[PDB]
Amino acid sequence: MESADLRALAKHLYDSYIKSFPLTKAKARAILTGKTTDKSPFVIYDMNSLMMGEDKIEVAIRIFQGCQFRSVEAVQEITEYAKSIPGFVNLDLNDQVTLLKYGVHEIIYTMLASLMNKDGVLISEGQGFMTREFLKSLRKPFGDFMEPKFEFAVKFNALELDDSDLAIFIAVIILSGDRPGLLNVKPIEDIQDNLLQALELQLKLNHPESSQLFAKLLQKMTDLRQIVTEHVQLLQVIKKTETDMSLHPLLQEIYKDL
Amino acid sequence: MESADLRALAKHLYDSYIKSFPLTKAKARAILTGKKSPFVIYDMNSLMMGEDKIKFKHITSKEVAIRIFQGCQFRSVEAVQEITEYAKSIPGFVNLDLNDQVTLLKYGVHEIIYTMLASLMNKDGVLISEGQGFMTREFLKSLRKPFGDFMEPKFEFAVKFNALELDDSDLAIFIAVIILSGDRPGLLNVKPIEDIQDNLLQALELQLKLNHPESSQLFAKLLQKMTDLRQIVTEHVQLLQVIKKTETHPLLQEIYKD
Ligand SMILES: CNC(=O)c1cccc(COc2cc(C(=O)O)ccc2-c2nn(C(=O)c3c(Cl)cccc3C(F)(F)F)c3ccc(Cl)cc23)c1
Ligand SMILES: CNC(=O)c1cccc(COc2cc(C(=O)O)ccc2-c2nn(C(=O)c3c(Cl)cccc3C(F)(F)F)c3ccc(Cl)cc23)c1
Repeated sequence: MESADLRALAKHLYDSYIKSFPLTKAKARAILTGKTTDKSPFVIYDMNSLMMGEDKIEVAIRIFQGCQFRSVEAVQEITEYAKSIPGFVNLDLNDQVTLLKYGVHEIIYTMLASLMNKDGVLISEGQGFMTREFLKSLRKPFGDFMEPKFEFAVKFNALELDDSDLAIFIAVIILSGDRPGLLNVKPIEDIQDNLLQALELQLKLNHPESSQLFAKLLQKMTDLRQIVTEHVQLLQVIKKTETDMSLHPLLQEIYKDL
Repeated sequence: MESADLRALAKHLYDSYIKSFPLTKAKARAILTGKKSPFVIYDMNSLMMGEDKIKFKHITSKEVAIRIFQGCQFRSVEAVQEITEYAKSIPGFVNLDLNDQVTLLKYGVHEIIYTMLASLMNKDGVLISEGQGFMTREFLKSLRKPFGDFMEPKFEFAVKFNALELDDSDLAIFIAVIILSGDRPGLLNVKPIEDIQDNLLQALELQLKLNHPESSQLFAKLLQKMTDLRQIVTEHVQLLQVIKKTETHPLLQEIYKD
């Protein structure tokens, strides 16, 4: 509630976020813009360059399986970040699981934007860069499955948030009291109110020329709710066709109840 | 510096909101709570008496559930016109590209109807006919085949939304923010719609602080409710689709086309 206490919370969440996530937005921006000789990624834009890149760093399943592996690693990183949110580990254990169950996808998408520009996405911890054209041009259902992630990222990235903002935003998402099945909504909201207070002040101080960025950033939490919906309705269709494909037990369990 | 300008905008939207809308939330609350007693519809027989007393302009299907459905349609058509006239009083709206005016209303009316319908609802039923009637939630929820499940989500939303305890002066600004959404599909000139929405957001923010000083982060919680609004309108149109395909004058068809 007091200003020094809110800045204190912001520093705690940023320092923790740096510790939980291996590749920040600031390092990703440095790789994506370039002018550097040491951080230059190998670019995959077609089938042949994908074969060479595996020596350096079916095709559509192999790329899909690559996304699965990272999303599982991301859920692990998000779970570790979540534990550091003051108050989270003190909630009813069922609500802990329930907040994570519905929060990871909205967060995975948000942080996936940090790795993208309009032309592609960083992979292999930034050693690689796979183009948007190549992904969107994958066959049958997989092409249309990759592109909405880019469509979201382009719009989210125009807000020009940095990592210090995202650490607080990611926390507000996790601590949503409107998830289905929560047992005690009140203590989750009390945490979110503080986190929101912390976000508002962080955004006011860090982005003082950006009018009403707080309101605009909460409205992006709208776009995320719908985009996760589309994602799970498209993934369900894809498993019905690709009898081979299987999902990591961690992702499996999140999607069992959607 | 701009604070008085924002209170002026809040008063401008409040005075207009009273003129545009037949039954305010403050008048509806007095009816539902007790402080001219309305006619109560709880079942089939009392519905026939209510239409035989109150002149339901919409009655020419002999079935009960279709006749209630058709009553909601007729009132929604009136609300679209009420919202359309209120929109003209939002500073800057009439100066927009006529196509953008049409587009903002086309995509906004549903979220607004849902929002203001909450003003007429409590956990036990809904006001109709300018407050002269009161139709119970049990009766509506228990209508047959798809009609029961179509009525109830509106109550489930209203109960949660009304927990914020907004009054008409708050709602006048909130409604305006919705209309002026710069992300509607097909807008030709987004900038001045966002420029107006930024003003409206500032005015809502200060209004909510002055009017609700004990309610922490109510501004945030109110924006988070526009999440609930996009999703429930999505389900709503997918439910109308099932009702048009399973159930059923071309002129009447044409009036209700949207
Ligand atoms: C051989 N190819 C690769 O190694 C590779 C190719 C392209 C992209 C990537 C990185 O992909 C992500 C990274 C991160 C991260 O580094 O934090 C986070 C997310 C993705 C990513 N999830 N996702 C999904 O579909 C997905 C999502 Cl959103 C959420 C939950 C579950 C899944 C999935 F299980 F079903 F995959 C993507 C779709 C398209 C794109 Cl472009 C990226 C992703 C590696
Ligand atoms: C003779 N009157 C009746 O028979 C009757 C029976 C029950 C309720 C009502 C009032 O109904 C509304 C009033 C107002 C208002 O006074 O401001 C505003 C909205 C409704 C109302 N729209 N809606 C819809 O379905 C709907 C919605 Cl949400 C949005 C857009 C379009 C539609 C529709 F076009 F498709 F109808 C309802 C569903 C359930 C309930 Cl309980 C109320 C409503 C009158």
